[PDB]
Amino acid sequence: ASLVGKKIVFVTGNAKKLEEVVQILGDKFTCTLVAQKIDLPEYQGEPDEISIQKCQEAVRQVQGPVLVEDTCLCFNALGGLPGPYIKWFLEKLKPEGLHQLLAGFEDKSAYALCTFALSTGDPSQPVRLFRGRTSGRIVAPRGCQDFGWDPCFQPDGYEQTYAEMPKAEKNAVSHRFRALLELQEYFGS
Amino acid sequence: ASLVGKKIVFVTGNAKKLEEVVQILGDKFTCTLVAQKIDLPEYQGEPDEISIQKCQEAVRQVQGPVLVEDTCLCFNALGGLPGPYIKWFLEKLKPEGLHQLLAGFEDKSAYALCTFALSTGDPSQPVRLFRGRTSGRIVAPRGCQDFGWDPCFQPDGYEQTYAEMPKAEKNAVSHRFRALLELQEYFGS
Repeated sequence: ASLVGKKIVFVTGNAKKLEEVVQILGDKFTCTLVAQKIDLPEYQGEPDEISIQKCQEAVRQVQGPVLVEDTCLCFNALGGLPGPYIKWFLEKLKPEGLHQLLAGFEDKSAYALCTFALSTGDPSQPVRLFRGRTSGRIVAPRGCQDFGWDPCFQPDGYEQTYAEMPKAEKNAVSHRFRALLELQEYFGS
Repeated sequence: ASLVGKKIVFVTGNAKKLEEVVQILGDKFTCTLVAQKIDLPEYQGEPDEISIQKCQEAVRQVQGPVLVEDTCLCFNALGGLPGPYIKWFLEKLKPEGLHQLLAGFEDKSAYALCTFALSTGDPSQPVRLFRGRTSGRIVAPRGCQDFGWDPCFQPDGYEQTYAEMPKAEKNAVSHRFRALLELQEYFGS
């Protein structure tokens, strides 16, 4: 504290994901975000535990301010699973199969979760977590299928899946945007 | 090479699990197995990758010969999932729910997997993997439910679930026993 005039390492291999984050954190002010691709283990655990383990491991490599991001897709009928294991289930099952997974359960409700984890680089100081969450339903897939699990997720309050949605409207209801919004509300402190 | 007259650290918190392994590796000879409870991260990945990452991390703490064990329960309709994430799915779903997960799939076939990973402690030398596998089917649960996911797994060639099975018969078809059998067939080399 504070990271003003310090360079914060955001771990990503995607400059646009970084650009995305810069823009939407807004101008204010002086915390300087650089993209570094760091190989980190992927951990099992609850969503909060994974982000913290991940952030702590980023910190021992970087030894400086670091930011990391995770996403989960949580089916309520499965107690929040696949959750942090969603990548594996998507790869194996496809959006069709993710929907088929819930065939024996009446409750198709689900939420998407984005978690950012931030450390100052000082290990004595705790990792700080910033989340955003979007409630919704798992559905038979609709929309463009290059979109990850977006085709099977219909946010509440909409007739469109994430994948059908035009990007503007998706930005409004997005688990990612919510989390970043919590990032600013921190910032300055 | 070799670990003869060296003490091998097996990571477990269960002296009986250690005793189990000692007995069933047989007398032969001189590789000396001690139980140490080491806190290791739980990693995401393919089953082989997890065991190796785990074993390598055990090695940098122990800096000596180390043995580690993992189990997966793999549904074929889900491409081998839950696999290494089975603990989380069992906790959330229970054996009833693990069966209910396959309700939208005709294929109820599955296999149980046990993987042992062993290093000499020398990082230049590769982790060696020893597996055992038992093919079967996921079923509506039967037998004592304190048994983990055993009640929902019926091995092929039997009318009983792992949990219904008397321990003698389970030892014959066991993914764990198969893996350990591969441990000896190594031993001496």
